[PDB]
Amino acid sequence: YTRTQAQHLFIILMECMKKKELITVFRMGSEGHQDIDLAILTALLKGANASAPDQLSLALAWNRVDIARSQIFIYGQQWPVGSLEQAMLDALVLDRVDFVKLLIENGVSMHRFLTISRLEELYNTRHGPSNTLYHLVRDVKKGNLPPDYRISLIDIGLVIEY
Amino acid sequence: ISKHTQLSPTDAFGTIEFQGGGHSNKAMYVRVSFDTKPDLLLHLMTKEWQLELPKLLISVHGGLQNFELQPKLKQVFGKGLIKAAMTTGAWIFTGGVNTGVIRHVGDALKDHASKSRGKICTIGIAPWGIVENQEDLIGRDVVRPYQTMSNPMSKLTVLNSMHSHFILADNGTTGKYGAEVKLRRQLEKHISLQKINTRIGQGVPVVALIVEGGPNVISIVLEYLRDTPPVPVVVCDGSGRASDILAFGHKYSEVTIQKTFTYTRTQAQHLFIILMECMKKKELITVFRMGSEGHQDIDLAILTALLKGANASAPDQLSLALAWNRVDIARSQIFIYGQQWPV
Repeated sequence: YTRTQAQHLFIILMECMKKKELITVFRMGSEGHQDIDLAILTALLKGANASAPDQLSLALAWNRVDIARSQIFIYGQQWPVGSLEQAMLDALVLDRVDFVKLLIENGVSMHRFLTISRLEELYNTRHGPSNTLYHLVRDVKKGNLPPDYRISLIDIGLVIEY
Repeated sequence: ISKHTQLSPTDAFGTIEFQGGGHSNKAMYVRVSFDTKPDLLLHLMTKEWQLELPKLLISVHGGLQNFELQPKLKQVFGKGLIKAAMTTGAWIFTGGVNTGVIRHVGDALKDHASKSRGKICTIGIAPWGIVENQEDLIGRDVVRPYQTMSNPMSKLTVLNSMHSHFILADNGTTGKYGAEVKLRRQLEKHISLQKINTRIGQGVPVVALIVEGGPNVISIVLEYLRDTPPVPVVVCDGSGRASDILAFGHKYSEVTIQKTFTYTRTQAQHLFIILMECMKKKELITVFRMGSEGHQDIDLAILTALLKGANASAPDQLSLALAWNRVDIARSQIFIYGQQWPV
């Protein structure tokens, strides 16, 4: 395939094979991960060599649930304190039902997670489908609403009462 | 020290509720000393918890290290155990703390409650000194929330959910096991002497299920096999532990140097004498292999162990199968070629 045995790329091939920690080969049915999409996605997780919160946030952004269920949530991942709460909040604002369900099933308690401040910030999020809350909160409070107004829980209570 | 502790009255019982688990489940609990008389505990379970006497007392033993079964094997084991404990009124004794085989039976319970009705009286006997939250359980006769999340560096363990009862045994220590083995064995001995509703004269049968195991598990198996009423023991081949050693020794029973796997104190220390004694009394041990032999179903394997292991007459087996409300067991195992039914 090259200029006889005189010319060879075997040394550089052995260097690449020395760096084989990141290469993820694929064989049709002879090994595990028979699916290309699983093979490509799992390469970015183990190849990142990052902490568990990074992998969870990435899988949350991709809107893939089975990837986080299978690769991330495994035996003794040693989740840092406060990471699961932030993951719950991020999955909550982005309208990811599967991730909320998975986090509830894996140790996160809704009674402890929810608080006044977190709900208050949850009511002013933007990373979701278009909603009709702002028109109601501008029609209930006064005739006019100043721009860039944080919707306090009293305003939402008045909206509910209306 | 030399067990110099205050024999104070109990101050922590009531009801717990697991928050953050897969499902919202409650479980009554009460902490008791290791020297509690088993009759009092049976009375507590009967009149103070509204539970009738069981028709089956499946006990589970295993190693305390959080091993992992190979896939497509824990599924059939869990389904068989669930079927055997659901179709017949059964009590499943277990360690209770979320470690080892207890985690697997908890997963098996969780993988049935989402598909079937009913309840399983999975009484758990766990040492009080190993619970990760020894506090937050002191409110007597009150509902106390409990968080199922645990940290690997906590040096303790969290009580497993889906265990819809609890019994806590304490001997003053903290962070050590071994304070409930005597309590569990005494409770099983007292239960097996109770009288079931049948008037022929048989007591509640007991069957010990062995998964994984350990060096002490061989000793407790020998203890089970040497009781005046012998207790049939069911093991599994696919565990890679003392149960796997028992399965390996089941073939070629009644080759010694093959026993060295660095699992004990070299070749200097060996439990081969005890293992060979247990293999000598292999009439009651009923091993299980996935598809390699007959009785591929765990529920069939457990139920058939109590029939042949009883060594009782045909009327006893028929009455037992009648009490369990299992028909195929009587059809296949009892009504067989020339049973010689008495007049």
